[PDB]
Amino acid sequence: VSTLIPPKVVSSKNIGSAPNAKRIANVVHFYKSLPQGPAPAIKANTRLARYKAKYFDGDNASGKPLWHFALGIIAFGYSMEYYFH
Amino acid sequence: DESILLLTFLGFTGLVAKYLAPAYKDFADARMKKVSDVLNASRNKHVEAVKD
Repeated sequence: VSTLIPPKVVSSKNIGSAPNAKRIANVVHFYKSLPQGPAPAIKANTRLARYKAKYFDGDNASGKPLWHFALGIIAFGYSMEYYFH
Repeated sequence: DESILLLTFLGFTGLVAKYLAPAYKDFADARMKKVSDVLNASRNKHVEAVKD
C-alpha cells in the first residue's frame, strides 16, 4: 500500500542534535573571528613602555625588573639616610 | 653598619637570580604550555563538530 509521508519531511533535525548548539555558537564566533588576538599588553609609555616590554611581557619573566624595582626604593631611603645623618 | 645589610641584600638577589629565576621561568612556561594545549584542543573540537 501507499507509502507514508515522513521521509520527505525534515524540520527538526536542526534542534535534534547537539552540534546545532555548537553550530550557532561557532557561526558567530567564527565568521567574526580575527586571525590573531589584539595584545599581550603594551601600554606604560613614557620611556617605560620599553621597561614593560623588556621585562613584563610574555617574552620573559626574569629577575631584572625585580632588581630594578628594588633599587628604586633603595635609592629613596639611601639618599634620605644622608638626609637623616 | 647598614652597608653590610645592603651587601646581604645584594647577595640575596644574587642567589634568587641564580636558582629561583630560571626555576620560576620553567614553572611558568610549563603552565603556559598546558593552558595553550587545552585552548588549541578546544579549537580542534569545534572543527570536529561542524564535520559531524
